[PDB]
Formats: sequence, C-alpha cells, structure tokens
Amino acid sequence: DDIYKAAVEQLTEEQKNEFKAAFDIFVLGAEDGCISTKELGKVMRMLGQNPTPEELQEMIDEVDEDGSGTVDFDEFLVMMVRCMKDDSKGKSEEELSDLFRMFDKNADGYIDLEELKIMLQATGETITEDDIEELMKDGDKNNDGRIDYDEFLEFMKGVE
Amino acid sequence: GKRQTEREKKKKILAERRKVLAIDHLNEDQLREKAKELWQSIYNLEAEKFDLQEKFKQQKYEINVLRNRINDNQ
Amino acid sequence: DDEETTALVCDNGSGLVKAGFAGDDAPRAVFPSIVGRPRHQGVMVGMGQKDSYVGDEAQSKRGILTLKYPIEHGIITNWDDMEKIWHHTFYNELRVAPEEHPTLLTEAPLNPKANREKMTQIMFETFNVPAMYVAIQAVLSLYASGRTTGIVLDSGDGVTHNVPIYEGYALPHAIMRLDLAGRDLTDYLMKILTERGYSFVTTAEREIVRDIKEKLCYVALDFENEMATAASSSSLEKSYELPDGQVITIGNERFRCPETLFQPSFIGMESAGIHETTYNSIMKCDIDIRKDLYANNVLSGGTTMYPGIADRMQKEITALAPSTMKIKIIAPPERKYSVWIGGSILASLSTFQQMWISKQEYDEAGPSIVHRKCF
Amino acid sequence: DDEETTALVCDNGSGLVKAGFAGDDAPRAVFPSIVGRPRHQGVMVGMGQKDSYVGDEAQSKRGILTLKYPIEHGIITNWDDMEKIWHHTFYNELRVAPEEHPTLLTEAPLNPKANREKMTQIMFETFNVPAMYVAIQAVLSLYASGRTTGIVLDSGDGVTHNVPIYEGYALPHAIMRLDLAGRDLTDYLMKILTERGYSFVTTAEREIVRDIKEKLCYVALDFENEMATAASSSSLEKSYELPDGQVITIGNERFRCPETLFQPSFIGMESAGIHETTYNSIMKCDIDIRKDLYANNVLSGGTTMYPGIADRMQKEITALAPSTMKIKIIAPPERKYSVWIGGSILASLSTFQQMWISKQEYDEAGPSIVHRKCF
Amino acid sequence: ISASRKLQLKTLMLQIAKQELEREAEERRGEKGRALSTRCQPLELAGLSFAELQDLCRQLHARVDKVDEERYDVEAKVTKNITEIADLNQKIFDLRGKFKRPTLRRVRISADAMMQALLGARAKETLDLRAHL
Amino acid sequence: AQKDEEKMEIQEIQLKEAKHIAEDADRKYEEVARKLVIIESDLERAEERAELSEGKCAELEEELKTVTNNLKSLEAQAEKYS
Amino acid sequence: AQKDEEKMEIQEIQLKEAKHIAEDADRKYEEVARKLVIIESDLERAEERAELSEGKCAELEEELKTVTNNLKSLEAQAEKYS
Ligand SMILES: Nc1ncnc2c1ncn2[C@@H]1O[C@H](COP(=O)(O)OP(=O)(O)O)[C@@H](O)[C@H]1O
Ligand SMILES: Nc1ncnc2c1ncn2[C@@H]1O[C@H](COP(=O)(O)OP(=O)(O)O)[C@@H](O)[C@H]1O
Ligand SMILES: [Mg+2]
Ligand SMILES: [Mg+2]
Repeated sequence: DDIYKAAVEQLTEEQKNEFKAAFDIFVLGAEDGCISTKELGKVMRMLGQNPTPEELQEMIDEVDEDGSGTVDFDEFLVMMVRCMKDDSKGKSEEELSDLFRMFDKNADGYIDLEELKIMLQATGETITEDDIEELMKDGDKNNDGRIDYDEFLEFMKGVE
Repeated sequence: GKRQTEREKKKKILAERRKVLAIDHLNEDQLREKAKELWQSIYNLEAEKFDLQEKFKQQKYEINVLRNRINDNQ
Repeated sequence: DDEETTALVCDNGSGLVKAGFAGDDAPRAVFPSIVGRPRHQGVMVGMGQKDSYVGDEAQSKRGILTLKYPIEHGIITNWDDMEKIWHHTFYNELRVAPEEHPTLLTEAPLNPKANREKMTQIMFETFNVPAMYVAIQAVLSLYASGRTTGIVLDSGDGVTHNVPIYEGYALPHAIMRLDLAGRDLTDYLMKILTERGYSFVTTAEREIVRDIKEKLCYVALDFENEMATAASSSSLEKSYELPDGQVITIGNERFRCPETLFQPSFIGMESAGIHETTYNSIMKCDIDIRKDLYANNVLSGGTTMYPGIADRMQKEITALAPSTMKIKIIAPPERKYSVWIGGSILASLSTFQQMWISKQEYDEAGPSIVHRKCF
Repeated sequence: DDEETTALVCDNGSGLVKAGFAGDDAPRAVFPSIVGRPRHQGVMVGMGQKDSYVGDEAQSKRGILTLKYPIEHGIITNWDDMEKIWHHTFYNELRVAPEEHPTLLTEAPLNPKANREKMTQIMFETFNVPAMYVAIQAVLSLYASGRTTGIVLDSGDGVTHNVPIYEGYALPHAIMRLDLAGRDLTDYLMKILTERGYSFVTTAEREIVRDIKEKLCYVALDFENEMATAASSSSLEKSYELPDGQVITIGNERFRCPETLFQPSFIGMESAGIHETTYNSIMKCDIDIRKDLYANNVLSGGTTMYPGIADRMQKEITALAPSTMKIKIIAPPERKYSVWIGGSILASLSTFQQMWISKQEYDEAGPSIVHRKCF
Repeated sequence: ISASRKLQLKTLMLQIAKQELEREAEERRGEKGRALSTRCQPLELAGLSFAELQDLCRQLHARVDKVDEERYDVEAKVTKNITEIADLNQKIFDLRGKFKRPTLRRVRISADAMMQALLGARAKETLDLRAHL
Repeated sequence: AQKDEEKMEIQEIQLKEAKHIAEDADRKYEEVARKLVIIESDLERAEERAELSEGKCAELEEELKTVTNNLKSLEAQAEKYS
Repeated sequence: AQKDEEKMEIQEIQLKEAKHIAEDADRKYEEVARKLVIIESDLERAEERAELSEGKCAELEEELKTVTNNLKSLEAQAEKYS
C-alpha cells in the first residue's frame, strides 16, 4: 500500500537510530542513493534485528511492479523497518465475531468457499485462483470443513 | 428447587412495577397522560424484550460454536 | 423440521444411556452412564481439571478416575449423580433445553415407588420440562417388534424382567423379574479370569473385562459337550490384546461366563435360569393364550446379544414345553436399541398425545400423580 | 520492564546453581556450587586474601583451595555453606536484593522433611523474601517440554529420580528415586583412569576428571561389541591435554564410565540401571495409561547429555516392553536447563500467582507450613 | 501469491463487510420498529374520550402482566446463556493456555544484551589487581 | 616488542574471522532446528492417521465376518425349510 | 613489549574458544542431520502404509454392503417361508 510517505515521516527514534546506523553501514561513497535492498537485508541481519526475511526476498523477486530489482526507499525500506509492530490495531475481536456471525448464513458455525464467493460477488473483486486453497490454509487447520472465528481473526489480523 | 424463588421474585417485581390502581378519581387529561406514558413504557419493554431475544438467539449460536470448539479439543 | 414440538425419548437404562428425538430410527447419543471423580492429587496448575467427568468423557480418562454407576439394579441409588447424568444428556449430547420438550423416561417393572416419584419430581422441578411420562421397558420392546402379543424377555445390564402381553392386555400377575444381568456376568467373568493368572481389581479394569466379555464370550448350544471339547483340543482359545500389550488367551472361560444366565447357581443365586423363568411366566398365564405366547417369544435388551443364544433358549424351551406347540424366538438384529425404537414409535403416536402428565396436573396432585390414571 | 514485580526462579541443584528472573529463556547466571577455603599458609601481606571463595571464583583459584560441595545427594549437609552460596547468588550474580522478589526453589522427590523446612526458614528469616514456593524438580521438566503427560527421568548430578505423570495427576506411588548420578560417574571414571597410570586424588583434580568425562565419554549402543572393538583396533583412543601439558589417551574408558548408569553393579550398587527402573516405574502405574507413558518418555537433567544415550535407552526399553507399544524418547537439545525453563514457565503463570507461601502465613504456622496445602 | 494485492483486497473486503454489517443493523432496527408498530399498535388519541382511556388502562395492565412474565422468562434464559458463555470462555482460556502458555514467554530480555561484558570484566579485574604498583 | 605487535595483529584478524565463523554456525543451527521441529510434527500426524485407518479396518473386517457367518447359517436354514 | 605479549595471550585463548565453537557446532549439526534423515524415511514409510490401510478399508466397506443386501434377501425368504 501507499503508507510510504506517512511511514518515512512517522518513524520514532527507537528504530530511527538503527535506521541511521544501517544507513552509515550502507552508504560510504560511490553509491547512487537508491540503496540496494540486497545489501540492505544483509546489513539488517548484521544489526541483529529479527523479522522474517524469506518473504522479503520473495517480494523483491516480485514487488516493485516494474521489475527494477533495486527498490527505491519506499517498499524495501518498509520491508527493512518491518521489525517494529505498527499494526492496524488488530481491529476488534467483537467486530470480527459480529462479522462472522453475519456471514454464517448457513448458521452452521462456519463459512465455506460458496459464501466467500457470494461476498466477493457482492463486493466485486478480481477473481483469484488462490481461492479454495486459501480457505484450506487459514480456516481449515483441522481438514474437516470447519472454520471458527479465530481462523478469520488471524486471517487478516492487523491488516493494512 | 428452581421453582419457587423465580415465582417470588416475579411477584415482587409485579408488586413494585404495577403501581397503585386508581384512575377515575382524577381529570381526563391526567389519566390520558398516565395511560400514554404507561403504553410507551410497555412499548419500550417489548422492544427491549425482542432485542434481548435476538441477542439470546445470537448467543445461543455462539454457545453452539464454543461447544463445537470444546468438541474439537477432544 | 420446524414448527411444532418434538418429544425427547430418553431411556435411562443401567450401563448405557440412550436418548434421541422421537420419530427417528436410532438414538442420537449413546454413552455409558458413569460419573468418576479423580482420585489422585494433581500437580499441574491451570490444566483446567474438572471435579467430575461424566458420560463418554470418563471412559477416556478412566486411568485416573474412580468410575461409579449411579444405577445399581434398575433402582437409582445416588440421586445427585443421576441428576448430573441427566443434565449432561440434555445439554451437551443433545443441546436442547428441556423447557421446550416433553420427555418419555423408561422404568423396569416392579421397581420401588419412591424411585419413580423422585424421578418425576426432578424432571418437573430441576429441568422444568413441559410434560413427562414413564413407561415400562418391556411394552416398548414389544412395540418395536411390530407385534401386539408375545412374551418379551428384556435382559438388560441391570435387571432381567419377563413381561407377557396378549392382545394389548398386560398380565400383571405373570411378571417374573430376576436381578441377574450383564453386570453380574461381568463380575463373574472377572472372577473366573483369575484362574489363569489375570487379576483385574480396579473399577477401571471392570471396563476392560466388560470389553472382553462383549468381544469374545458366546453361549454354548450344549454345555457339557463344550466343556469336554475345550478340555481336549485347543480350537477355542481366542487371544485378546489389553490396552497396553500383553495379550491374554481365554480358554473355556468363553462360554462359562454367559452360561450363568441359564444356571444362576454359578454366582450363588438360587433362582432358575432365563430358560425356565420364561416357561414359568407362560404357565402362569391362562390356558388359552399359551400357544400365542409360545409362538411369539421376543428377545430384547443388550445382554441377549451373545452369539448363539437364540438357539440355546429355543432348545431349552422346546425341551420344557409340550411337544405339539411351536416354539419361535424373535431375535431382531437391532436388539440393543429395541426399547428405544419402541419408545420413539410410542411417542410419535397421535392416540398417545393426551396421556402425558401435564405440569398443571402435577402442581395440583404432587409427585404422587404418576401412580394415578396417568400411569 | 518496570513496575510490577518479577519472580526469582532459583534452582539449587547439586553441582551447578542455575538462577534467573522468571519469563526468560535461559538462566542468567550458571556457576558451580562449591565453597573452598584456602589450605596453605600465605606469605604476601595485603594481597586481599578472602577466607572463602564461592561459585565460579573458586574454579579459577582451585589450585590452592579445598573445594567442597555443600549438597551431597539432593539433601543439604552443610547449611552454613549453602547459606553462603545463596547469598552470593542473590547479591553478586543477579544483584537484586531479595526483599523485593518472590523465589521458587526446587527440590528432589522423596527428600527429608527437615531439609525443606530449614530451606524455607532460611529464605524467610535471613534473606527475608516476600514469598517462596518449593516445587518438585520433575514437574518443571515436564512443563518445559510443553506436555501434560509422560514419565520424566531427571538424571541430575546428585540424584536420579523418575516421576510418572498422567493428565496432570502425579502418581505418588510410582516414583523411583535412585542415588546414582553424575558425581558417582566422576568418581568411577577417576577410579578407572588409574588403570593406565594417571592418578587424580586431590579434590581439585576431581574437576579435571569431570571435564574429561564431559568432553570425551559417550554411551555405547551395544556394550560387548564396543568392548571387543576397543580391544582390537585403536580407532577410539582420543587424547586430551591436561591443564599443564602431558596429554593423556583414553581408551575403552570412554564408554565404560557412563555405562555405570545401565549397570549399577560396576560401582557396587545393587539396583537396576536407568533402563529398567523406568520400566518398573511404568509397570507400577495403572494398566490404561501405560501406552501414553511409553510414548512420552522424557529425558532431562545434565547427565542425560551423553552422546548416544537416547538410542541406547530406547533400545533397552523396546527390549523390555511389549512388542506392540511404540517407545519414543523425548530428548530436547536444551536438556541441561530444562528444569529451569519449566520453572520460569510455572512462575510466569497467572493461575499459579496465588499458590506462593506468603510471609504472614509462615508467621502464623511456622516453617511446617510447607508440608501443608501450600505444598 | 502477491503481497500488495492481497493486502489491498483484504482491507477492502473488511471495510465492505463492516459497511454491510452496519447497514444490516440499520435494516434490522427498521424491521424491529415495524414489528413494534405491529405488536404495539400506536394509539392516536384524536377525538378520544374517557371510555377508550379506561379500556386502554385495563388492556394495558393485562398486557403489562403478560409482557412482564414473558420478559422474566426471557431474562432467566439470558442469565443461563451468560453463565454458559462464562463457562465456555473459561474452558477456551484453559485450552488456549495448555496450547500456548509455553510459547508465551519473555525470551532473553537481557541475556541477549549481556554478551561480552564478562570476559572484559575478568581481564580488567586481573589487570587492575596487578596495577597496585 | 615489534615481533610481538606483529603477532598481536595477526591473532586479531584471526579472532575476527573466528567470530564470523561462529555467527554462521549459529544461524545454521537455528535453521536446522526449525526444520527438525517441522518434520517431527509431520511424523506425529502421519503416525496418528495411520493408527486411525488401521483401527477402522479392523472394525470393518470383524463386522464383515459376523454378518457373513449369519447369512451363511440362514442360507442353510432356507434350504432346510425348502 | 610486556603489554603486547599479554594481548597476544588473550588472542590465543580467544582463538582456542573459537575452534571449540567450530567443533561443537559441527558435531551437533551432524547429529541433527542423522535425525532429519531417519525422521524423513520413517515419515515416508508411515504415510505409505496408512494409505494402503485406507484402500483396504474402502474395499471392506463395499464387501459389507454386499453382505447386508444378501442378508436382507435371505431374511425375506425365511419370513415368507414361515
Ligand atoms: N455385543 C454384545 N455382546 C455381548 N454383550 C453385550 C453386547 N453389547 C452389550 N452387551 C452387554 O449389555 C450391556 C448393555 O445393556 P443395555 O441394553 O445397554 O442395558 P440397558 O437396558 O440399561 O440399556 C453391557 O453392559 C454389556 O455387558
Ligand atoms: N555435556 C555434558 N556431557 C556429559 N555430562 C555432562 C554434560 N554437562 C553436564 N554433565 C554432567 O552433569 C552434571 C550437571 O548436572 P546438572 O543438571 O547441572 O545437575 P543439577 O540437577 O544439580 O543442576 C555435571 O556434574 C556433569 O557431570
Ligand atoms: Mg433396557
Ligand atoms: Mg536438576
């Protein structure tokens, strides 16, 4: 998403200090200023921060849609500073309970691919082939066709 | 048990809520306002009862979901 | 389903509680009726340990519990535990509040009055049902067979009773109730297993002996010949794996455990076997309905599921009865749930819909209403 | 951190004192529990020579000290030295005054009462803690594995004990405590090293033999084959450099030292090895929880860190146990600190927060409060 | 699978779901008002007299009794459901604890930070002790 | 003293190399631990599902045996009544 | 010169510790390699055998259905015979 400007303005010193240290480690001369994300990940690994890196490497293999491979500040800088948990409040548990109860038109304790497709047609998103399998992963942790409310809670918890 | 305490509490609530029974001793407007206010009160009580019924059905469904959870734990 | 109101056909039994809504083929939830408090100390904190596991939950944690049945011989000896069992049955195995459903309990013949009165008082005060009715466990088993005559031998797990019925008119002077049943067979099997070295003592291991009895024991067609054969060959020795290994081999204990039914002198009981109390129950009937009772002998109850009992009993009765009468033994494959199927059929009838003990009637006459016209 | 109050999870042990604040992954300070007075005369004046070096300081000046452990076999034999060790642990290794922190000591099973009562009396009178609680060293090791059942063999350095637990209900009649542990293995290794010419006698050189045992010894998968192989080839002889040179070569002493665990007849003990006391501890349990205990055998304690023990023990138990059961041995890589990790987890629980022995309770009932409900 | 597209789709779906829930709550409120107007028909007192007032008083007392009994039964049901909610909440708490309490811990609050001070402290202590002269 | 300074700097660069090797080994260790945890969890699930299948097979086999024997007996009786 | 020598001794001990780290890392890594391979092989075999049992169980289901139908037939014949 486009949180890039608010993020470059919003970071507080607890992570800004390490950002500056990583900047010093990164840029020592004869650099274009784009800050290559390949060296950035190694530098942050050297810093001792403990987020998840494999998603970042895959993203760089995909994200920055033009396929430049040298991410400018926004996206790879976010992936770097993603050590800190600036989440979307996790929403509210009661809100999601009310939503899931609303979605349970079957009134059988769970919502399956038919109801998900019904809601998607109600909103009108681009049809994805990752469907079915996404429900199997998130909601079907028991391989039984049953999905409780915590599965939907952790499906999009703190999503921006 | 679970048959007499409910009855006594209900009778006590009836006594405290059903006020003094006296109408024809006063003017038409005072009785008209009293009847209108009591009718609006019973309308509020009925609306609250139906809302609590819908909430009870929702919480019965939630209890069923939590039952399915405790069944999934075994 | 939808509008309308369905009846709850509960069936307390003694050993397995069978329940379900009226109008189906099989009970919805069948689970042992045992309530077991934990007996050790418990050191893990916050494990969420309850104070009493009832029903089928206590058949999985039975390693650290002391299971105790709340129903000894038909009668109920521990009312708090029975109330707990009923509460579990209504709320967790069926998930239907009892405030909106009639109930149809079942009771053995010739039981103490106080048991029945306390049962109805509980159902009306604690669970607060709209209306409940108590029925004799043998008439239902006769319903399920689709007959209208016949003498039914309902050998449950608590008590074996033998109610003869003709043309719908029960004969109250010919009911022969005998207190030998599946539980005594379990105890006798547990007692004769000690002759090979296997000692089961704990109340939890009684369940293991019960499983052995269910899976291995069978009723011999002729007792002496089987005793002679098992003492020479070894074609009978069937092995069984305990819940931890160490397989055991049951020899002539296989057909000696259920033989107690036909010779109650094995466990020291004086009375005659189930093969002779049926003939005595018939002979007390009038001289003109004995042929029909001979031809329509019905078996029911769990304990009559032993492989080979419908032939041994027929042979015995044919030996006792006059040579001209035809002896036929009805043994439906759905024997175990026969009483509950009959209960469902009875609760589904329109003619029966006005026999329930309505709550206002109980409020006017007290718990002693059950002995009155609403039987 | 900040406001609030954290608990001190101390763990006396016997050989290594492990301590740290509740809620972390590893103990903050781990140091040997030895107190050694100097033994020579001392001629330099003003050198600042103390009268007793405790903890890790006496493992560096051990050349002129006489180290003596204050805990022999679980029990504490020298209370003044133990008090000194505790004082050091609180003030110099953690630097937190005990007046503002609850403590959670640990104690082996089946220990003398007087030891536990004196421990609580010291903690409440001398150090003046707010509240302390004593826990059995095996339940914690079961906490750390994240299980709730299983039989845990906690072979420490003082005493090896084997506590079976099911569903959170400990079985007090099946605890098998054996007094063979790491210290006896050190003494036996020091005794068999003399067969090559190396003589270690001083109490300081016991530490060198302990280091040899830690770095070189391993448990053989099959004892006779290893004894035959080491007597023909020379592929086993591993060398080791003493604290002054003169390297030594250990031959078949490598797997003979830790073999004493499975054959306690080597050091003259009568009892059976740790491979057979676990099976005996299982067989004392009820017949229905033996499968779960077989499948969840847990190892803990320092001495179970020998390379190749989790396979030898599994082979032995599989030989003893019935062929159908599956034998699985849980050997987490963080074995040494398993008890302390479990202690941290237990102290961090909210449900446990009201089980501490509050000081006012001790003032009302005396030190004998520990045996009471607050266990 | 993408990263940005899934994020945006999930956010839009959550917002649309919240809007749908709010409009469904509003529709249910409208239907509840309609059912209020049915079960409790509004009374227009235009051109009214004493007799209709007294009839309203009697019918109102009878309906108050009936609805009070109905609401008492409903409230007893509500109390039972709340107790069941508490019991199920306690059970779910216990189960989530037996799941994730070992996983819920402070991993090396300061042990990770304290890495190299001990070695330097030992060496500098030896040197400072030697530094008497 | 000059020779000693030379040896000091050489050991210094060696020590830095040592620290880096240590960190690399540490990362490898964390990685392999993760992998082992995952595979063992899969082992648990595989064994349990195997057991379920085996038990169900046993039960169905027994029921087949019983019903088959009853059918055979009743067939013999059908011939008898013929 | 003496200060430099002290520095050298410190570097020596640190190098020793580093090599010690290397050895222990290698040993543990080889151990986990062994466990990984054994776990993987056993997982494969267990999945295979469980699927085999599942297939046999389905076959048993079909057999049981056949037997049930035939028993229904024989029962009807016997009752008509009666
Ligand atoms: N397949 C079987 N073979 C032999 N005995 C059985 C079998 N099933 C149940 N039983 C015996 O019957 C008892 C169950 O009888 P049941 O009819 O449930 O009693 P109740 O009349 O109380 O319901 C069990 O205790 C068991 O001993
Ligand atoms: N890596 C190792 N290999 C073999 N033995 C060890 C190892 N680490 C410790 N030990 C033995 O274990 C003992 C430490 O055990 P520990 O668990 O600290 O005892 P306690 O239960 O008193 O804390 C040491 O005396 C040592 O003999
Ligand atoms: Mg019965
Ligand atoms: Mg220990």
